[PDB]
Amino acid sequence: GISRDSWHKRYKTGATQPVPHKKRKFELGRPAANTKIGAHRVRLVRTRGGNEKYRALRLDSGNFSWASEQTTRKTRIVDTMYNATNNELVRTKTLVKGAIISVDAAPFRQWYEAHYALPLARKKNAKLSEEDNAILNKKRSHHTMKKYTERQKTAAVDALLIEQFNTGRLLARISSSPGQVGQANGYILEGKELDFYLRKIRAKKAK
Amino acid sequence: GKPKGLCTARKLKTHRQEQRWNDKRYKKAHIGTRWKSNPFGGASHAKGIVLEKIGVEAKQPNSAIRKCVRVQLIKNGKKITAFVPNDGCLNFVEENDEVLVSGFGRSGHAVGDIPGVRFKIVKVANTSLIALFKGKKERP
Amino acid sequence: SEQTERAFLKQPTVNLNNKARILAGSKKTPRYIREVGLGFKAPRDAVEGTYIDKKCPWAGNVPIRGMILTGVVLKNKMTRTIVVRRDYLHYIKKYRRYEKRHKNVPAHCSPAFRDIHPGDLVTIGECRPLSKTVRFNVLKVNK
Amino acid sequence: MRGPKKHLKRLAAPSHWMLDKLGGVFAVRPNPGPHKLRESLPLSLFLRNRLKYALNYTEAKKILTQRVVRVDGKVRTCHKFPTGFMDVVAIERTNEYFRMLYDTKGRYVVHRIQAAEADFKLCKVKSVRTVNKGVPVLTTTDGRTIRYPDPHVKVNDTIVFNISTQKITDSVKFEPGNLAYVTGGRNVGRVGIIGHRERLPGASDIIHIKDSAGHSFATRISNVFVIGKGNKALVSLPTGAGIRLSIAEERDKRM
RNA sequence: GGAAACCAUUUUUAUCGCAUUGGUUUGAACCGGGUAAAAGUCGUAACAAGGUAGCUGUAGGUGAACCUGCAGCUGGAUCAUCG
RNA sequence: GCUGCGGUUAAAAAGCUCGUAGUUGGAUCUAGGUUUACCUUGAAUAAAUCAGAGUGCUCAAUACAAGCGCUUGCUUGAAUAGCAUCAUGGAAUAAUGAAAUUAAUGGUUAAGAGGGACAA
RNA sequence: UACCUGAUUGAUUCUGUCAGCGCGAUAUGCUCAAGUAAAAGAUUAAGCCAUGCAUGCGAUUCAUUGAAAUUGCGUACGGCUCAUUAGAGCAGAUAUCACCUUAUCCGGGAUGGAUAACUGCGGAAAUACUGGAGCUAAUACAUGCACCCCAGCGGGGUGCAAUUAUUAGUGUUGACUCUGAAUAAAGCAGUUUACUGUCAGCUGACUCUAUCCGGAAAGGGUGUCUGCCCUUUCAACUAGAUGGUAGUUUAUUGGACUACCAUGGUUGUUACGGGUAACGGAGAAUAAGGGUUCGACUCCGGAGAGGGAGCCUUAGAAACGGCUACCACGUCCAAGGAAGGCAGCAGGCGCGAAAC
Repeated sequence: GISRDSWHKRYKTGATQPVPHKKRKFELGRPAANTKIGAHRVRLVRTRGGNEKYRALRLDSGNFSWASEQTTRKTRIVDTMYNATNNELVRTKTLVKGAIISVDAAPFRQWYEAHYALPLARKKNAKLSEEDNAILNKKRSHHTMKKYTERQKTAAVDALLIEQFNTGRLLARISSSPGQVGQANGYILEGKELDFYLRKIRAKKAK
Repeated sequence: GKPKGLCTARKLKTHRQEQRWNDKRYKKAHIGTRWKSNPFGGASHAKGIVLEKIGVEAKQPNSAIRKCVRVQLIKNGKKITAFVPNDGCLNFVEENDEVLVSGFGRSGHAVGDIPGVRFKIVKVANTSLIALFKGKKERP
Repeated sequence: SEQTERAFLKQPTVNLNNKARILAGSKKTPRYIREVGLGFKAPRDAVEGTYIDKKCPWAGNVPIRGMILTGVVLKNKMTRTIVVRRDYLHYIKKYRRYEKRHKNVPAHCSPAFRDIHPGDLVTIGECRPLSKTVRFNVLKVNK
Repeated sequence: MRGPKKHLKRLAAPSHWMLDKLGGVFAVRPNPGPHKLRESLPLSLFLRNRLKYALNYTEAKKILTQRVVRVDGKVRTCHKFPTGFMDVVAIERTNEYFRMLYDTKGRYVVHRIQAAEADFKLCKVKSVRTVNKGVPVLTTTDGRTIRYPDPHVKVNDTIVFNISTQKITDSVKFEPGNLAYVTGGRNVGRVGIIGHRERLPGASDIIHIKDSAGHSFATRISNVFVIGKGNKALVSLPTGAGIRLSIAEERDKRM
């Protein structure tokens, strides 16, 4: 069927090459996963050596990573925003490695407050809900407050990240290959790369 | 004179290969049409059927009529003339007869005073012509 | 400048966003040099530089192993890749004389070796299949 | 072929086994394991040719089923087991003990030994690394991996391995001044004292070795096995003491 | 929750049709070349200054060999001829 | 026909010249009292065949056997040689590179090679 | 044994071939006292095949020692042939810090329900075809039996492997994004012996089966450098073509494929095209030296199983003594259907000079 053979091409000089043999099993290819956004769907595929791969067809949750804070929380992929390879992929909502998508902010906000006992650019006129208070205003002994005080020492957050957290939809880049590892684990954009891709996205939506 | 430099191997080899084609033996053995032109197709022996018998005026200064037979090879259907050795052996060859034929000896060239005849009969009707001449056997 | 394409490029094995560095305000982006070895001393443009190239010996993910050849650069028209010419002599026993032969070895030319022109000698190290025809990386410019 | 191979033709079999040309179409293929195909011997070949213990291979398999033979102290019933170099073979019923050794020619010879000899064997250090849980290990050229070895043990060094105790007794170093065996090359079966080491960075390095007779020859590391310290050999060598006789010398010895 | 038939679609794609193209072989009225063949017809072209010296290139003509014009060569029938 | 052919008349010198690729290229650097190319020696180099020791399978092709004591045994032979890569040494031969606070500061000669100038 | 001899002339010396002369391969004539080794349908028709065989053997035994059946294992080895094939394939050296693995080695890791034989009911002309019904077994099927976070009283997590992101540097290699130590998640389906016969004296010791991780070994996929037939009545060739970036696929790298982009890449040091009565090598014949020719064939590597293509199972196949479809050609039919692949051994027809 689908083959990755080097023959069937033209030689470096432009000559036709002979076909050395009939198509071999060890040089096969498989149809693209072409994963989309929707209810979790992953298939097992038996591969060479008895190993097995996870081909994602539809993914909604991403076990995303925040690099600076060194945290890893399960958020939900919301929408595709920009793709360098082709824009048909962003139009069709394909989750491919290096694709730029939008994720929720609630899980990372919850972790941030539960770990730093401080607000994350919370709303300037809305009282924290009961679940938020259950982790923000909680009261425990000073021996337990000491660790939180130590963790507060290094807790400033960048303006661009704060604005994304304000909108509630964070920009992220997929770092995994859903057609190979079945998961859409990506990382949250921050800093120079975030600004570059935000400028690209703004330029396109202006275009 | 020929080149003699220490870095002229390409020129020497290419010139030798080019000039090998001007050699009768090399060209004859590597032309490519040898099989199509040679009635036996590169073999040493062949089988065929008799059509007619002829007498060929031997070349000067010899005076005689050599008794050959026109045969059709079974492998390819080509028409050839084959010589019937020994005395009074054409009698043992009748029209529409199966014969084994071989080369005359000079590798596709006529032999002796027989003009244009380069094959010779080695068996007729599955019998050895020498045996037929020597009386060791009879016509089947 | 370094980012001129559709995507954003970075070294995979550098955390551009570390809490300590970002808080201290450091703009010294660490750069990964893999110290090619085999007595090859990393060029200063490789050790300090700003270009990104996933195929560079010092700023990419291409180890150097196998065999190390020397040649004369023939053409530089592709993007970051050249054509090196190796010339040798072939001996024919029958004629006891030699003949001139040559082969072209297309090799990836890192932007570190910015001083590359048709004529300069170059050293090239074997690397894994890097394109349809590229399997060698420029390592040293003997000039 | 479509997969791995199970057979090994007589001609394609390594020459050091000395298998008679008109002696069948196949040669007993050594199975994968401690040693390599071209650097080992089948127990079936041992019992059929070296010791004449089996007139035929059916007899060899009959002897081998009786669980009378021990290799490394572990009773084996695989006539295709790769009994290779520095391998101990103890037939308890006959109380016979042998250790595999390389004849000067390079062939394997029936090296009879006593119980004290059979009680131990040597192993070269093929590598040293760190398995999970942070327990360092070493791997020998015969595949034996030993946990928690002495940190000073490094690549190409010899270690005495105790069959009875499965422990490393002594560690001989690969350094200038140690009796070293020579396993491969055209100097298979040659014993000599290590000398200078030509160090090639990206290729197998070269060693120089001089025997007791003074003759000097070099080789690659992979063929160099240390068999002792100073001049003493940690095991008994066959008749010849690791000396290559030239053909005239061999004839002279014959008459 | 698992699932068979079936439906749609994507891909690998045998196979069949025209169409183009490459290579090999081959019939053919008739029109020509070469060769061979003991004793066919016409002449005499060449070998002697071969009876117009021969030959090369070129052009024309004639039953045929060949003849003629122009320029060359000696492989000529002159190694030479008197200032 | 590289070793190793022939070209006046036997087959064979292009009508003649210019010219790119190719081939080939003058002499000259420690005589005395950095790169290459090349040569030497080693490393890595499946057998079977070829070359090559021994052995009365009755000889030999072959084969790789066998040969002594005496019974519960000892010794055996089944050898030896046969582009590219790497390294060591050699520095003739053939290419190739260097310079246009002190020191001799740094350019070989000018071919019975070649080019150009001048004279009449 | 570094060799020549006859033939152009009335005669001579040359040039030059023809012929003779030695070996070897294939075929064949005549003839052949008995014995020993011993090639043998390669050449053309990788043409077609009647008939027989060539792959079958621990757990589960209420049949009569072990039948039948279910599992497990193997059938990817071995054997045959040389059609295709001219940066294919092979040889030597060499990478795989770009990869995948059963068998064998070393280390670490006494739970329920259904199904056959068996009983019986049956269908079809015909298969190594099978549906129901009643059981009934399992190594089949299923189920598994010191640091981090909150709070230093106490609660949880941490096996291996693994996705992503991050931290420091317990070991190497020439060099590692390699291996170890950690940190945050989450699914992931993989694994940490409900196995057979047991024996010795509550204590022990086996044989066996199953089973993941790490390293070997063996095997394979790919990459690099050098060499390998003829042809110019083939001189220019190439458009996924050469490269860049982002992806997809794969075991992995890669224009392997996709999107965008650039105009590149080979060539008289012979590119490109064409031919081969071309599988490559180890080698064979001849043979002063230098060589010329060949090599289907017992070993190594490659390819194929009438021609193509696509797949299941698996550690391993694009398998064909496995399946699926098309084409060519057959076989049995009760005309509704069912089948086949000897370039395995032995034989048969054809083809042939040519092979049991």
